[PDB]
Amino acid sequence: DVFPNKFKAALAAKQVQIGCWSALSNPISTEVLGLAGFDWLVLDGEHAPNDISTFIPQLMALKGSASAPVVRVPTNEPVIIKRLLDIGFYNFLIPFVETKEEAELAVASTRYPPEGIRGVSVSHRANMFGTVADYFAQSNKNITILVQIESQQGVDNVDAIAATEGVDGIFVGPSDLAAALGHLGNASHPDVQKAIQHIFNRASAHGKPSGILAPVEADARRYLEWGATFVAVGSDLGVFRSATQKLADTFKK
Amino acid sequence: DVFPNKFKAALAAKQVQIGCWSALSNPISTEVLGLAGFDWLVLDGEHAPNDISTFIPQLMALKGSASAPVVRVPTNEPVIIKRLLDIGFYNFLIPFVETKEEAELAVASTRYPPEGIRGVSVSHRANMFGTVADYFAQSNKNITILVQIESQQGVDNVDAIAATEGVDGIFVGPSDLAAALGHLGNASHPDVQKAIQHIFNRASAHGKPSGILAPVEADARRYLEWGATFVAVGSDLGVFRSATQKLADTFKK
Amino acid sequence: DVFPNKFKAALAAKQVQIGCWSALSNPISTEVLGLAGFDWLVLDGEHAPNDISTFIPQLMALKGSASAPVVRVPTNEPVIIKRLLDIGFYNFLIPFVETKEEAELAVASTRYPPEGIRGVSVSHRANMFGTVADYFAQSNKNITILVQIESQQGVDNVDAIAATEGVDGIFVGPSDLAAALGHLGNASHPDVQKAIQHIFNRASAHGKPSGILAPVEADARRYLEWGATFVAVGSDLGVFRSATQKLADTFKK
Amino acid sequence: DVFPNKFKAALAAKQVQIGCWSALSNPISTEVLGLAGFDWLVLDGEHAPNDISTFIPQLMALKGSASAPVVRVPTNEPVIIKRLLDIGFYNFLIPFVETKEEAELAVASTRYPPEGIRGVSVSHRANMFGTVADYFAQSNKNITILVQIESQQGVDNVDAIAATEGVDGIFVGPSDLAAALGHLGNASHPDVQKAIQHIFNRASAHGKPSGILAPVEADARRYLEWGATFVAVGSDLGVFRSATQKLADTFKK
Amino acid sequence: DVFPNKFKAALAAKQVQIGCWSALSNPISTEVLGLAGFDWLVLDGEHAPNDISTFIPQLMALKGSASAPVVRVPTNEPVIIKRLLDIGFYNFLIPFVETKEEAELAVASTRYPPEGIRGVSVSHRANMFGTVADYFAQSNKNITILVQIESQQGVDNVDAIAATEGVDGIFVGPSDLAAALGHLGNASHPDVQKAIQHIFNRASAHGKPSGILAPVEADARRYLEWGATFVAVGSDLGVFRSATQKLADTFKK
Amino acid sequence: DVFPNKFKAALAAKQVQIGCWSALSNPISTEVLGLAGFDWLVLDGEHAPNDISTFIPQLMALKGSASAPVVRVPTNEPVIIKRLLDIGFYNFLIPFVETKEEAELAVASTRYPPEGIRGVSVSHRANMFGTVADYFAQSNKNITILVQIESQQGVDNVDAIAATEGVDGIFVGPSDLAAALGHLGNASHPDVQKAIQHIFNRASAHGKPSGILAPVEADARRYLEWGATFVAVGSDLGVFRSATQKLADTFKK
Ligand SMILES: [Mg+2]
Ligand SMILES: [Mg+2]
Ligand SMILES: [Mg+2]
Ligand SMILES: [Mg+2]
Ligand SMILES: [Mg+2]
Ligand SMILES: [Mg+2]
Repeated sequence: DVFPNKFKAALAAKQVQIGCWSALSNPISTEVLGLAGFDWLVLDGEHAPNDISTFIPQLMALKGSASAPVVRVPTNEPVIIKRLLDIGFYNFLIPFVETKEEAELAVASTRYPPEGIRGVSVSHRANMFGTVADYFAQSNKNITILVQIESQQGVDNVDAIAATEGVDGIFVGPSDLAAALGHLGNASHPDVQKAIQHIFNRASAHGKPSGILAPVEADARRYLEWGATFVAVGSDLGVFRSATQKLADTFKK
Repeated sequence: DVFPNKFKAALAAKQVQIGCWSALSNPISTEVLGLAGFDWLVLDGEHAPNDISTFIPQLMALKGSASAPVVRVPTNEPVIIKRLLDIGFYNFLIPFVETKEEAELAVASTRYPPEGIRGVSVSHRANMFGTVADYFAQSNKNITILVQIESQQGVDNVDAIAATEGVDGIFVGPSDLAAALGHLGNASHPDVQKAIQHIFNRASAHGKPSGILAPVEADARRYLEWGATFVAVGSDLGVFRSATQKLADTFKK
Repeated sequence: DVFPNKFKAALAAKQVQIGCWSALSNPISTEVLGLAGFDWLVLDGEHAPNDISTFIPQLMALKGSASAPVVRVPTNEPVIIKRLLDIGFYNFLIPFVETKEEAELAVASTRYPPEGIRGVSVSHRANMFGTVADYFAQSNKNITILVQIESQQGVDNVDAIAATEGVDGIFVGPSDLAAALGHLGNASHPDVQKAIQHIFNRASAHGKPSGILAPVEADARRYLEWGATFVAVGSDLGVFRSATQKLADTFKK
Repeated sequence: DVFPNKFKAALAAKQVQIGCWSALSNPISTEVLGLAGFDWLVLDGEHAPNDISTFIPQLMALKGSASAPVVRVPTNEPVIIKRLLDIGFYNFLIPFVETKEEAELAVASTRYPPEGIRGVSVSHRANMFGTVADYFAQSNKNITILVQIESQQGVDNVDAIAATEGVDGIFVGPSDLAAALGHLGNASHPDVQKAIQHIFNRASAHGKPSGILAPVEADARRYLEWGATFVAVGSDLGVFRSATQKLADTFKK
Repeated sequence: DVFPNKFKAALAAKQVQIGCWSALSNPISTEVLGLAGFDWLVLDGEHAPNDISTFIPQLMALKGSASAPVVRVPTNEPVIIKRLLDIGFYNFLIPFVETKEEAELAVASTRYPPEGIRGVSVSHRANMFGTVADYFAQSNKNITILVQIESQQGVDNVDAIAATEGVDGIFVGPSDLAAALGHLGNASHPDVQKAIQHIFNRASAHGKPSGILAPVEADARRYLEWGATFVAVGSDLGVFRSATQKLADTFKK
Repeated sequence: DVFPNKFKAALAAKQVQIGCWSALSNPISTEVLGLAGFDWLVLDGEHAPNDISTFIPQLMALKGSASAPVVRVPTNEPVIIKRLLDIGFYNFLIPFVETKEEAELAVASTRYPPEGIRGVSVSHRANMFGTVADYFAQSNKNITILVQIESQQGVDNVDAIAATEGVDGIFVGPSDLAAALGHLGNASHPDVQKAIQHIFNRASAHGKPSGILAPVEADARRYLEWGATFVAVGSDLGVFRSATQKLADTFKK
C-alpha cells in the first residue's frame, strides 16, 4: 500500500539512498526524472517555484516510480506541513532546523494528536480518499523527517536535534552552511568541510543517518566515504543546464 | 447588490442553513455543485488543494448560485484573510479558534480600521472594482465569521469565544475535536458527543447559532435536533467518491 | 507493463467491461474516479472541456488504477489522433464513424507505416520516453479502436464497419443516433431501440463486441441483457450532479 | 434565463448593439470588462490566444454581466463550433464566410438534427447540466450567427449569404476586406469603404442587421451613421494599450 | 547584465520615476503594460491575486521592457521575500513597515549572510541559473527596498525607518494611511495630506527619496511638486476599468 | 529588433545553424534551454504536448536568448499557422510536406494578401501590439519556412518543393522517412541514408540549405559533413532523460 514507508526504512537500516533535486516545477519533466532510478527526489518547495498547485501533478507523475518523493518545505511551520501531508507527501526536508525545539515542532506537525499537532481531514491524497487501510494509526509511524543543519546555531545543537524522537535523518545544506560560516559560495573551504563532517559524526553518534546535497561528483564520493547515506548527487535543473550547455559547446566550441 | 449579506442574516435569524464542503478545487465541478441548492458551500482552503488561483475561478463559477460561498482559511492569520477578502469572499470559516483572543484577531482581520486591521485596496473583486455602492461603510458589517472549536482549549473557552463581537457562528470540527479528545477517527465516541453538544449548548447560550460537518445522515439529523443551524451534510469529494464507487458496485458487485 | 493491452484483450474475449464517462476535466476528481473500479474510463475530448493539457494530468492521475483509460477524440482525423497517441492513450473512441473508409482511416491513424499513417517520434509518454520494450513493433498491435455508430449512414454501413481489420468494438451513441432518426432526446423510442438492437446483432455477427452509454440503470441492464459487453453505466458529471442534488434535497425539502 | 436569446432578438429588431473585442484571454480583466456595459463582447478565438480552457473562466467571469458573450471561432468548421456550443456560447462570429454554402454550414453546425449537424450531449454548460428547460427544442432557435464578409468572394456572394436562413447578422471585417482589395492597413481607402457600404446595403436589403469593427471613433460613428447596428467600438487590448501609453506619456514627456 | 540595478541608482540620484500598478495578474496584459514606458511597474502580490505561479510568467513578459519590475510582497516576512528573490525580483515594496525593527528585517531578508539572512540557492532566475557574473557579491548591493508607511506607528517612526541602512525609498500608502487616520476612503482629508507631506519631508531629511500611489492626476502632480520621486500614477486595473467604461459611455451615454 | 529575421538571413547564407528540439512544454526549463547557445530551438507542436497556451510563456522565456525560436506546427494547414504567427513565431517547421502545392500552401499561410492567405489582425504579439515598424510590409518578407521531407512522395517531389518561392530550407525527418521506406526505428539503414543524402543534394541543387534532426553525435557530424547547415543535435527531452539516467547510474551501479 502506501504503508509501510519503505524509504523511511531504508534510512533506518542506513542503506545508501541516492537522490536528485527537482526545481523545474512541472509534471512533464518530473515524470521523466522518475525514470532515472534515483532512490529519492526532492521536490523543492523552498528554492524552486513549487507550490500545492505544482506538487500534486508531479506527485501523480511520480506514481509508479521507484523514487521516494520528498518535499522540501519553504520553511518550518505547521500550516504548510499540514497542507503538504494531505496532498500526498510522506517524506519531508525541513529547512533551517536550528534547535531541538524546532526539530520537535517539525515532527509534531506530521503527527496526529496526541502524538502531535497534525490537523485531521477524512478524505485526501494521503489516505487516497479512504482506501488506505488503517490510515490514522499507520500515518503517525510512516512519515520521514529530514532536518537541515545549515546555520551555526543548528550546528551547535546538532547533537540535541539528532537525538530528537521523530528526526529520521540529518541533512547538511552546504551552501547555506558556508554562508553561515562566512564563506558564501565557498563550501569547499576547510572551515565548512570541518563543520560538515562534524554534523555527520554526530548524526552517526545518535544512530541517525546523515545526508547532503553535492552536485560535484568528487564531493559526493567524499561525503559517501565520510559515511553519509542519503546523498543528492544533483538536480534536474543542474544536469539539464550542464547537459544542454555542453551539447551546444561540442558543436559550436 | 453584494450587500446586505443575506447568509449572515439567515444565521442571525437562526434559520437552518444546509451546506456542503468543496475540495475538488476546480471551477468545472464547482459550477455543477452550485446547482444542487445548498444554502452554503465551503470552499476548503485548509484540507483541500485550494488557493487564490483556484478560489477565483470557482467564485465566478458560483455566480448566480443561491449557495453562499464560504472560504475555510488554511489558518487564522491576518495576511491570508486579507487576500481572501479582496478576491470576493464574504463568509469565513476559521480553523482552530482556541481563545477569545484569536476570535477577535479573526474578526479584526475582516474589518477596516479603526473597527479592525483589514488592509485597504481600492479596486478588487470584493467591491467589484468600485461598482458596489457604499462599499467601505457596508463591508465592515457584511462579513460572516465562523469560528471552529476543535481543540480542548477551544472548548474550555467556548463561552468567551461565542460572546465575542463579530463571531457570527460556532462551528464544530468533529474529526479534529475527536483527535483532540484522544479518540482519533472516532467522533461517535460518547466523550466526543458530549463535548459537541456542550459547544452547541453554549453557542445557543450566547445567542450565536451553532454548526457542524457530518457526512453521515443520522448524525446530521441528530445534530439538527440538538439545535445546530448551519450544518454541512457532506462534501463534493465524499458524495462523488461514494456515488462513483457505488455505481461500479451495482454492476460488478 | 504497457503492453499487452489487457483492455484490448478482454474486449476480444467478449467479456463484460463496465465503464464510466468523464467530463469533469481535471486530475483531482479523476484520481478519485480511478478508485471506483470501472474496467474503463472515457476521458471525453468531444463533449467535455478536455484537451491535451487536461489529458496528461488525468492520465497521470489514473496511473495505478485498474481502469483502462479511453479517449474520445473530438473528431475522426489523423492529426489529433497522432497527438493523443503520444501523450499516453492506448484506447480510442471515434465519434461519427459512418463508412468503412472512415473506420479504416481511424485504425490507420493509430498505426505506424506501412500498417497506417501514424507519425513517428522517438520519445514521448506513449513509449514512456524510450523505456517500453519493442515499442514500435508492439504499439501497432496494441491500440484499441472503438467506433461510434450514431448516424443513419453509420447504421447502413454497420456490417462493413464491423468487418474492418482493427475495429475492436462497435459502440452505439444513443443521443446522436436518436437525433439521426428524428428522435432527439428520445432514445427510448422504438425506432431508436430497434437500430441499437440491430447494430448489436451486426456487431456480434462479425465477432466484434458491442457497446453503448447507458446512464439510466434499467437501460444499462437492458443493453447488457441484449449482449453488449462494454457498457458505460454513467458519467462522473451525471453522478456528481445527481448525487449532490439528492444530498441537498433530503435536507431541504 | 438562458432562453430566449435577447441579443438575438435585439439584432432582429435592428436596434443598435454596442460591443467591444476581447483578446486579453483571461478571467480577471474580462470580469472588469463585463462591467463596462457593452451590449456584446467578442471573445476572439481567431486572433487572440483564446481557447476552450480560457473561454470557460471568461464565460463564468461574464455571468451577471448585461453583455452578451460572442465567440469568434478560429475558423468555420463543425467540430470547433460543436465544442464551443457546449461550453456555453450562444452567439457566434464566423470568419471568412465566402459562399452561401459556407454560411449554411455555419448555421447547421449550431443546430441539432434534422435542422443541422450539431452533435448531441446530455450534460454540459450550454444546458447548464440539464437545468435549462426544453433545451433541445429551444437551443435550435436561440443561436445567433454572425458571418464575416471580409473577402472578395464574400462580397460577390453577400446577397446569397444574407438571405440564408439562420444568418442573424452581416459583419464586415475591415482589416481583412482591405487586404482582399489590395489595401492592407488602409481600410479607409475609397475602394474598401465602397465595399463596406455595399455589404451594408445588401444586408439591409435582406432585412439583416449589419456590423463592423471600428476602434477609431470617427469610423464607428460613420458606420453607425450608415446604419450598421452591431458595431464593435474597440478592443480591451487596444484600449488597455492606448490608455497605459497615454498615462505614461502625460508624466514622461 | 542584471547588475548594477539601474532602478536602484535612479532612486539614489533622486530622479523622477514614473510607475504603474499591476493587478491583472497575467502575462498577456502585463506584456502590453511593459510597452507603455513606465519607469517601474509594481506587480502587486498583496491586494492583487498574484503569486509565484503568476509572477514568473509576467517577469518573462517584462523582459526587454524599460520598466523596472517591483514586487509588492503580501506582507513583511522573510520566507516569501526569499522565494520572491530567487524567482527574479530585484526591487521590493514592503507593506506596513511600522518600525525600524521591521525595516531591518526586510533589508536582512534580501541579503545573504552575514550582511543578512537570505537563504542560498545555486541555480535560479535571480542569478539566471549561474550566468550572472559575480552574483553572490553583487546581489547584496543590487536589491531595492521600498518601505510603505501607512499606519500611525509607521508615521511616528518615519525618521528611524528612513535612516535605516538598506531602505532605498519611503513609500506612502494613501488609502491605508487614511484608514489609519480615521478617514477611510478619504485620503484627501487635510489630516491625511499633512501626514503625507510629513513623511515626504522626513524621507528627504534622511537623503532617501519618497514615493506614493495616486491614480488622480492632480494629486500625482501635487505630490511630485511636494518632492516625491517614485510616484505610481495609476494601475493596469484602474486605467483599464476607466478606459473601457468611458468607451461604452461615449456610445451609449 | 524583430525585423530583419537574422535566422532567415543566416540560412540563406548557408551558414551552419546549430539547434535543439523542445518537448518539455514549459517556460521554466525552456528559459534554461535558451541559455545553452543554440542558434535555434524547435518548440515542437506536433510530437510534444505544446500548444498556444504553452507557446506564449516559452516564447517570453526565450526573450533575450540568442536562439531563434522555431515552431513545429502539428500539421500543414492555414488556421493553426495563422494563430501561431500572431502569438510571436517568425520561423516555422512544416511536417509532411509532400508536394509542391502543399509547400506553396505553407508559404501562403504566412503571408498577407495578395502574396498569401494570412488573416489580418491589428494588435498581437507578432507586431508587439502595434510597435513593430512597417509590420505588414516587413512581415511578409521575414517569415522562415522550413519544410520536412519525411515521406516517399516528399522525396519524389523534393526538387519541385525546394524550388518553391518562400521555402527557406529543406528539413529531413529521419524517423518518419525511415518508416516511409519500411525501416521504422532504423534510420541508419542504407536505403534511408541514401534518401537523406539525395534530399540534401537536391536541396543544395536549388541553393536551399538542408537540415535534419540528429540526436546521436556521430550522425550529426556525418550530416554536417555532407553539408547540412541547420542541424538539430538533440532535444531537451533526450538530453534531460539521458543526463539524469547517467547521473543515477554512476552512483547506483
Ligand atoms: Mg538551504
Ligand atoms: Mg478541522
Ligand atoms: Mg455521440
Ligand atoms: Mg478578419
Ligand atoms: Mg497598503
Ligand atoms: Mg517527423
